[PDB]
Amino acid sequence: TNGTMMQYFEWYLPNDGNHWNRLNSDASNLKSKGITAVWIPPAWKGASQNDVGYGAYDLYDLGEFNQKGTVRTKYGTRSQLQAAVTSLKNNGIQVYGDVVMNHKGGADATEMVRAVEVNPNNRNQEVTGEYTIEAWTRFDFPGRGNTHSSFKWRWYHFDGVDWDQSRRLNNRIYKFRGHGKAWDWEVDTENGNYDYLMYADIDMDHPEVVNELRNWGVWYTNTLGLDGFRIDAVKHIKYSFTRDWINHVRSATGKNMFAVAEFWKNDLGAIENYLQKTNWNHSVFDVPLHYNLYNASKSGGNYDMRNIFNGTVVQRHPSHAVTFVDNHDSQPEEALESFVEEWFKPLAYALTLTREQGYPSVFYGDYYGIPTHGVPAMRSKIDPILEARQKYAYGKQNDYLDHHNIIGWTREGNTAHPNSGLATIMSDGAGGSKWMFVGRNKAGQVWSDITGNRTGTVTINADGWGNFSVNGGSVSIWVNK
Ligand SMILES: [Ca+2]
Ligand SMILES: [Ca+2]
Ligand SMILES: [Ca+2]
Ligand code: NA
Repeated sequence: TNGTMMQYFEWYLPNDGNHWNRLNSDASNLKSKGITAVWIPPAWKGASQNDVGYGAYDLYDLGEFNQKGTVRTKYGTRSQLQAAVTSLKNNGIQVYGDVVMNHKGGADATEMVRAVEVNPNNRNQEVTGEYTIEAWTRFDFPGRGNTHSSFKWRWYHFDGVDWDQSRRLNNRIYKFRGHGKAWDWEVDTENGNYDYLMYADIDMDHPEVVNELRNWGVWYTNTLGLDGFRIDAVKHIKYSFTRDWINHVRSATGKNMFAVAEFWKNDLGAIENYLQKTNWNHSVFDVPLHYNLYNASKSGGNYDMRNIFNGTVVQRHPSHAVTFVDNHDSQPEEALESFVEEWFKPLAYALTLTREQGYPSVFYGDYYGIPTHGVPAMRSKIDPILEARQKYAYGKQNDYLDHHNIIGWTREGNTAHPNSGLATIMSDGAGGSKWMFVGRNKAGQVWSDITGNRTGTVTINADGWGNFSVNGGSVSIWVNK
């Protein structure tokens, strides 16, 4: 109950190889602040040392082998990583490892492959005849050899690429020809078929590939003692593959591994379809909510706060929603930039952390800041909200999303959690107040604002109602502290 996840990384982190050590030493602090699970960045070797990890080169090289001109990953060595995981385990924190199975970048060499070009806006349409290209599809892992795995990758393990080394044409997507070669299905349908994204696209129609990824999933889980996964680019991955990959790993390890997938599309309909096709066996990030939060912080007070949860995953399917404010996709200077403004960020974290539905995530970028882009650390403003969730956000929830600026909700608390109960009130515009029911058993209690934004107190009347206040463009969370 009331667990809280933290994405322990941001895109522009320094390439000093000291991140695992940072996580190691931060473990006890994170636990005290209310963090119960840590999602670590890609732990394997990327196309280069400074690769964030999504340009996944070798999933079996966790900063252990000399490959790509380096032994360590951007974050550190395998031993530093494992020492970090131990520190988290010792402090009772669950560990979720990132998972990148849609593609492989940084191939060791090229191969001559027969293929056709397809329409980038409709991959279902071939725009050229057949011809030979030079594709980066060969992986031999020279620095690792067969350690951990003898599986080698070749062009037939992929469906296509976006670069012909012999001609170097731009804005092209190549679909390989051959027995049983075709874009996978089912996948998101934007662009006709969104199977292809970047680098060499892994062919989930190939049995050797499916067998290899499942085996790696188990090895990965057992090697690091992972408790769950954060799955990358699932809208570009054959839906049934992801569903069954998760099932396989859970069954092979005997661990009911938690899993949250990133289906990045601001479309509830698309996300709900993904959930049905994967048989609801895992969660997804609430991307629609992220956009609602983002758009609200950009509307200068004119966003209708009554609709903040409209069209979101947490509203329609609370048990399968992982709620976040921002991540590495939406942070400054990214293709999908849509960063929730600072003034609104605290309201956003209050909206995800103090409500009873959804599994909230704290973004390292918001918590410790993003110095390369002028984003200050907001942990001083997040910690209070985290304490509210940890100690007060329990019991029955009463909603008051009844005003275009001032909205709020209360938690009545439960005996399982001593003194629990709260009244969150916020305004994306002018400040004000709102009467809310917190429970008749709270009659006479003198509540105060855990965020400290409001300095007075609010006494619950005989009938369990308190007249709570909030300042403009702010959030207050009253508790009986
Ligand atoms: Ca295929
Ligand atoms: Ca794909
Ligand atoms: Ca408003
Ligand atoms: Na594919």
